[PDB]
Amino acid sequence: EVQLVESGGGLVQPGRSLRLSCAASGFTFDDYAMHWVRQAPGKGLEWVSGISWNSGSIGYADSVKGRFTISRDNAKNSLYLQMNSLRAEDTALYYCAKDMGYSGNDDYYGMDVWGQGTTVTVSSASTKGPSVFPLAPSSKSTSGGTAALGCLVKDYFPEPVTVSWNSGALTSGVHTFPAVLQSSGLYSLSSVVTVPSSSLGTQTYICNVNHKPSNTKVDKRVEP
Amino acid sequence: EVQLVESGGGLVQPGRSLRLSCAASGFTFDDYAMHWVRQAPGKGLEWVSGISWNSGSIGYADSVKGRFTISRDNAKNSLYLQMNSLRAEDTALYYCAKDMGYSGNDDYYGMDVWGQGTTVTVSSASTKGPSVFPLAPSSKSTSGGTAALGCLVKDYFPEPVTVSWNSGALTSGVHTFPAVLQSSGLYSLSSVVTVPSSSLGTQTYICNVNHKPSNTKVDKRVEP
Amino acid sequence: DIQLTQSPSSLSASVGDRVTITCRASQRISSYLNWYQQKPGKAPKLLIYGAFSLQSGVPSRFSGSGSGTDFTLTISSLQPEDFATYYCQQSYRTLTRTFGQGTKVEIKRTVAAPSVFIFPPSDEQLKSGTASVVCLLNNFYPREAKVQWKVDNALQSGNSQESVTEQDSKDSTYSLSSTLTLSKADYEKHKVYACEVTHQGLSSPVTKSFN
Amino acid sequence: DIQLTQSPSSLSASVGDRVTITCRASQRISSYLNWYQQKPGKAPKLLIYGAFSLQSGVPSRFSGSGSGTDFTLTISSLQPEDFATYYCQQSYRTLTRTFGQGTKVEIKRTVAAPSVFIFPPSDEQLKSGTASVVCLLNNFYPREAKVQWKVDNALQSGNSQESVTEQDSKDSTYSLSSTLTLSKADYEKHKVYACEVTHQGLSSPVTKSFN
Repeated sequence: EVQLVESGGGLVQPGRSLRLSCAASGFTFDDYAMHWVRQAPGKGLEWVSGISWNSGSIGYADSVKGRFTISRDNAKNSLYLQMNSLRAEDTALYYCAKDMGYSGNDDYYGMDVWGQGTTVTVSSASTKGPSVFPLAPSSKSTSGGTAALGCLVKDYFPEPVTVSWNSGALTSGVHTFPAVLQSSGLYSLSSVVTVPSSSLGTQTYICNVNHKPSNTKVDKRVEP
Repeated sequence: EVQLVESGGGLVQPGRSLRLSCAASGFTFDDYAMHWVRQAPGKGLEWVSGISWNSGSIGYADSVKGRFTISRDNAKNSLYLQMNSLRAEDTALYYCAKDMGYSGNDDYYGMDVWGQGTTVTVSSASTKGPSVFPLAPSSKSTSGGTAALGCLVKDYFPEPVTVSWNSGALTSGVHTFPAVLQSSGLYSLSSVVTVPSSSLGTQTYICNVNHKPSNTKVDKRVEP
Repeated sequence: DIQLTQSPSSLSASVGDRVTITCRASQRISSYLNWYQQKPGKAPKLLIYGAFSLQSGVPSRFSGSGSGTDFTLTISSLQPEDFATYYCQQSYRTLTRTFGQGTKVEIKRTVAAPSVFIFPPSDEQLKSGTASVVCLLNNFYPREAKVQWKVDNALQSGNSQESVTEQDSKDSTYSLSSTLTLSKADYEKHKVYACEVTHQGLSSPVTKSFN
Repeated sequence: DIQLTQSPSSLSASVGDRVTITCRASQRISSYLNWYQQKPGKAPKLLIYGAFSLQSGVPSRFSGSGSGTDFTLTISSLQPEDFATYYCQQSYRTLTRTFGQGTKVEIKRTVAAPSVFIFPPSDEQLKSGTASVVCLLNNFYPREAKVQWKVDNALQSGNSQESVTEQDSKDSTYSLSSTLTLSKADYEKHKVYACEVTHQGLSSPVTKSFN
């Protein structure tokens, strides 16, 4: 019944603003204080901003103090966050949360309800699609150690790249790694699947990368 | 009965201001001139500023002439010092002192009442906690010369680091040194205890580093 | 600016074991600490508030305690569902709530060496003016695996990146992929490549190489 | 700008002895000079004011005097409690009061050589990317000890720090800590490290080393 629903997000360049919002349902919106919290990949929770009931008090984190503005609309039961002059350092998941109390001055309680945070990425890059560079197995030296074959997915900007083998037919022995951001602003991902070395000369292995944002699908063969 | 009580102090960044105050008790405050004196570690006493009774005349040391302001509130029995544009060179203990006379032009008088100076530190550094590294005894070459073992506490910012051995059980033969400020802005101290070499294999030795300012405690065992 | 200190990294424990997470502030912030739990892909949830008050819907397995300025979260008997990252937060009586980085609970397993594979650069990459070689560690239990790159029998660093998968749901293992980036011209000038793997499950370091 | 000059450093005396401390201005400032006494961890206390007037609560042991253009502080019989740092002050008949550099009184004792120890870098320190060596002097009486560092039988300077303790309350001795700091990258370039100790209580320089 009680839930918070976030809206907004997307991929933007630095020097631009982005507005986030959160809808309240299942509870009275104006009986509680509201907060925004963000979490970057590999990092813990970081508080961003918050506001008390009837806007008695407003606070901001030092890192965004001169850039972010928080406001509320009780009539529409909604919370808003205006982020101006975004920087690459502001890349994170952004969540809205409901405080147990109606004021930040109450140090006995924590946050009661968390919503489903959205993704905000700040980078000077276009939504470039991935390229695939297949990694042949070292069948000459690993034949008795089980054969490991893989591929690299490179030079793509957006996060949500789907990688599978043999069009999803091959999931067993598959190890797909988290993408790592390059200094170019583009991501690079690796994927390897382990198979019996005897299968190398009988089974064709295809690295399949599906990237919706660029309408791009890349099929590469991986062989000794 | 008669005393001066200093208030204020702490860590600030270069270019920032800090305000000090002094409360007078046990004597008439508006019947005497007041002075501020500071003492850096390893240094003698340096006069900073002073004010005559009724604020008839004010003087400043050349080094702070354009930066510091002195003022008093006779009724509230307190003296104030406003320090602007603080620099690393201004790090010192700051003492509140009371002139024997009311006039600032009487050379027959000295300063008869002194308070307990506060600590003002100026540095571009955070309150970084210490790292601890053991110093093993040279038991292979000093076995007939009595054994000396110790540890180092390095790369911490706050001054007041307390070190003891075996949770205070070992105080005899213990030599603790004053910390030396590094060019990094961080402090480093050493602590060594001299013990019988025959006891090295029978008694476990641990140095306890208590970093009160950051609530950090490190227990480091020292072995041959 | 007062930051919170949490457990150094993570706690390795089996199901039915005892898990304790401790947090302390560098300076006094408040009389009470709030504890939160987070799972991957999910928003964090509150378990304990007011130091000792358990949130409704939360099982008795989680119990607040502490000593001096050190706050503790105790799990009396660890369950399969209790493997999560836990966070410590204090309000400081202001809207500007302060969060820690959190403590992770890992599944305890017997330590064993990784399988090691090397993946030399493809022809398509060299034709593109670049080269990339990957060192792979499969099915090892510890998270803290170490891989070093060597070229022409010289140690290299600062030109490579590490990516590691989440602990496996069935085998409770990790997989590591270390990538070394070279230009076409700089790749070609070298004669031999090698990769050195150091691991807690190894009695000795293993080196692989190619030309 | 008229500065006050006191005795070059410190005086050495036993209890029951007589201690004379002098202070002179480069130019006449006033007809009066004040004296202050300071003990470690304590605020300065007024001892004598107006050149000749003893402050209330101060023992008669302290007597003001002078000669020529110089002022003198005399302690007729030194007591265990009279060991302190002393300062001279003049006002220029204005608010801008000045102090001398200060002088110290130390406990008299016979000359004795330091015990010398050398401490090689730890592994935890080397793993941190740095290295340092500590040369320790224990239980020596003369303050003016000299320690120099050599690496691979070569003299080094500008890369070391020194810290000296206060005179011991029971043995009336001093301890000295000298630390040589090196980067790991440079530390590994050398094979032998040593410190040399020169002291008045030694018939010859003492050398300690490690490999």
